[PDB]
Amino acid sequence: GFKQDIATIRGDLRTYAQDIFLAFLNKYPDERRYFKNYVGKSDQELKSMAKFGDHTEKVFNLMMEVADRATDCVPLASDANTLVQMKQHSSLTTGNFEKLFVALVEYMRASGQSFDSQSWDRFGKNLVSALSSAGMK
Amino acid sequence: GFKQDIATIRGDLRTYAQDIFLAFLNKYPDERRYFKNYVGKSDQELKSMAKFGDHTEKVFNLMMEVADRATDCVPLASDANTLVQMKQHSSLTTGNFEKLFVALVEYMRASGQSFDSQSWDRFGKNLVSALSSAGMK
Ligand code: HEM
Ligand code: HEM
Ligand SMILES: Oc1ccc(F)cc1
Repeated sequence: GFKQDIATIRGDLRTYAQDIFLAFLNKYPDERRYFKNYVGKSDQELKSMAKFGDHTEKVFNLMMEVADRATDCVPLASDANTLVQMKQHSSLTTGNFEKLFVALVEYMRASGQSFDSQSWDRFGKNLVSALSSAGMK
Repeated sequence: GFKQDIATIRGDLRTYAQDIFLAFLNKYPDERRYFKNYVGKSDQELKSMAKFGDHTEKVFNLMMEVADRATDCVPLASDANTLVQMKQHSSLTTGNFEKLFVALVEYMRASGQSFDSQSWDRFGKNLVSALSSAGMK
């Protein structure tokens, strides 16, 4: 289930984080706009850029904490507030998050690993709703 | 073969019962709602709950009894009836059992141990047929 999935991802975090984020950027190429020095680079080029690995790990470290802190895939309001208020997220709207989670769920369904993809879909919806309540456009 | 597999499973019943049951829940996450005390728990979390170990072993002990009593992987009519009329199984349909056996067979095929997975598939199908003939929806 969802709780087990958090442990699965945490068990090989850097790999899942990079693979899911690349799935995101490749599925929504327009989204790469938000990521300066990621433009014009293949997957392998990105995976050799120390900054890409470091930042994507930090993203998924936090995402797993938000997931772990959730009840029935509904995140804490405080976690949503943090995601809205972070300076790094000043240019984002909830559509950006919707996209990330569509890609994540797709990645999970396509994988050999047994994820509860439906729970992740709900988590992404509930996170988006929480972002909206916290004031993201 | 099938009779040897019953011995393999019985020799380490705790471990196989937990393994296979978790494989079932993780493959079919919607099945977890039948086990309310297991909601929101990872695999390793479940393994430190007394009732999880006790329940799962009692399930697999009965399953192995039914398997041992079968002839050519066809269970007794009285055993199928027992499983249909159990108070704990009132809400169940044969689909729930079909799913358990799909998970069990998948687990056997993925394992490093030499199971007669086709016999288990036949047993599951014959058990489903026998549940149906015993009136399960
Ligand atoms: C639940 C989902 C998300 C979480 C938990 C999260 C978390 C984080 C964290 C921890 C950082 C800091 C990374 C660091 O400094 O090393 C970060 C930065 C950033 N995030 Fe998010 N993020 C999420 C979703 C998104 C989405 C959907 C987008 C845009 C499509 C986005 C865009 C950015 C940008 C532009 C930065 C700064 C640039 C960079 O780190 O290279 N984030 N995020
Ligand atoms: C051949 C397969 C099965 C056997 C031998 C079996 C056997 C058992 C046994 C012996 C118990 C009582 C455990 C105890 O004494 O505490 C039990 C309980 C229960 N069973 Fe089954 N079962 C089977 C399949 C299923 C399936 C497929 C489901 C649902 C998907 C299910 C749902 C339940 C539930 C909800 C309980 C009560 C909850 C619990 O004991 O924790 N069973 N089963
Ligand atoms: O540096 C990053 C990497 C991934 C992400 F989602 C946000 C910032």
